[PDB]
Amino acid sequence: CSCSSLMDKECVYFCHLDIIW
Repeated sequence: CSCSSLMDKECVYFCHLDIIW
């Protein structure tokens, strides 16, 4: 879990945020 900005969208799914492909 570590993205540039936690508010991003797909970069946010990488931190375990229910990725919705």
